[PDB]
Amino acid sequence: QSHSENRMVRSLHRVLFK
Amino acid sequence: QSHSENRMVRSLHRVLFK
Amino acid sequence: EIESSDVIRLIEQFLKESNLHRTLAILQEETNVSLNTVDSIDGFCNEITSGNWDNVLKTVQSLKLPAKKLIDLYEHVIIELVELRELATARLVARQTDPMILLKQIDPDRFARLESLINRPYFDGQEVYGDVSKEKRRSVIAQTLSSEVHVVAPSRLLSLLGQSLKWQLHQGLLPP
Amino acid sequence: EIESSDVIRLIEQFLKESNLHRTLAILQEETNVSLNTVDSIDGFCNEITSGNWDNVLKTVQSLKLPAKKLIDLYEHVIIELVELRELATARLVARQTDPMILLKQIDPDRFARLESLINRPYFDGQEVYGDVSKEKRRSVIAQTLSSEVHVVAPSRLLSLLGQSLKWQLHQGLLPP
Repeated sequence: QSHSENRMVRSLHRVLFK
Repeated sequence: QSHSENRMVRSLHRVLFK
Repeated sequence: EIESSDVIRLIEQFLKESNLHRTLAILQEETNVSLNTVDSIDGFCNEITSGNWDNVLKTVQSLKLPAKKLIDLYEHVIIELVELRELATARLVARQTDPMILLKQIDPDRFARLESLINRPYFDGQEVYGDVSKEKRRSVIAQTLSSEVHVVAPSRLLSLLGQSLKWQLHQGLLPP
Repeated sequence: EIESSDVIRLIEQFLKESNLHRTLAILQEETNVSLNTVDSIDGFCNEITSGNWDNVLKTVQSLKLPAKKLIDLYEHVIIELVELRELATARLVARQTDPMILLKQIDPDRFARLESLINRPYFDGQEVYGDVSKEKRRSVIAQTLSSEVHVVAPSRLLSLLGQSLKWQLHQGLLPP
C-alpha cells in the first residue's frame, strides 16, 4: 500500500500514512 | 443560619457549612 | 539524588503559585501524590493537640483527603462536641459532612454508636477516655495525619533554579 | 532571573521523561506553551534546507503544530513533489493530509492553484522559482519554523536541581 520510488518518498509516505 | 456558642464552634460551623 | 515524589511536589507547588489549577489537579491525579502545604508540621500537630479543630478542619479542607483519617478525625471531633454539649452542632456535623456519610454507609454500627452517644443526656467520659485518654487519641490522630502532610518553602523550585544559575556562574560546569 | 515559559518547558520535559503524558498535554494546553524537542536547531534548519522532508515531516508530526506554517511547508513540499514528477504521492498528500484539508476549506483558490500545478504535464519552474528561488523559500520556511522550535538537554530539570544541591553543599545558603 506504499508506492516506493525515492527513499525519501517511500519514507515520507510511511510517515504521513501511519 | 450559624449557631454561635464558642468561637471555635462558630468558626468550625462557618468552615464546614460554606 | 532526590526522590521523584519530592520533585513532583515542587512542580505542583509551582503550578499552585502560577495559578495553573487544572494542570495541578490533573498532575496530582496522574502521579497520585499531592502537595499538602502547611506553615509548620509542628504547628499543625500543635493545632490538633491543643483542640483548635476549626483551624484543623480548615487545613483538612485545603489538603487532599483520605476517607479513613477523615472518619477518625471527624469521629473524635464529634465526641469532643458532645462532651461540650453542642448537640445541635455535633448532630449537624455527623449528618451533613461527607466523611460521616461515608462512615454511615460503610459501617452503620459505628455511626449508630456515635448517634447513641450524642443522644445520651450526659457525657460519660469515664469509659471512653478510660480505655484510651483524650490526650492519647489526639496524639495518635495528630501523628498519623501530620506524617501525611508536608512542608515546603514558597517558590522553592524558583529559588532552587536560582541556586543552579549561581552554581553555573560562580563555580562552573564540568568540562566534558 | 528566568522566563516562565522556559521553566514550564523544563517541567514539560520532565513530564515527558516521566511518562506523564496526560499532565503533559493538559499543561501544554493550559499554559499555551509547548515543548518542541529537537537534537539541534542548526541540524533542523539543515534538514529543511537540504531537502530531506521525510525527516522534517517526522519532526513536524512530533511537535505542536500551527496551521499556517503547516500549509506553507506542505505546499512547498507539494511543489517539490510535483517537480520530481511524483504525481500520485503529491496528490495523495494534498488530498489526505490535515493542513491541506484546512487549506482547501479556508482558501479554495490556493488549493485549486496547487491542484492545477499538479495536473500540468510538465513542471514549469521558470516562473514559480523565478519570482522567488527554491533556496530562498526553503530558507524562509526553515527560519520561521525553526524559530518556533526549541532545544533542551535531556533531564535538564534534574541536572539543574543537582546543581542546586551542589550549591547548597559546597557554597552554602545566605544566613538570614
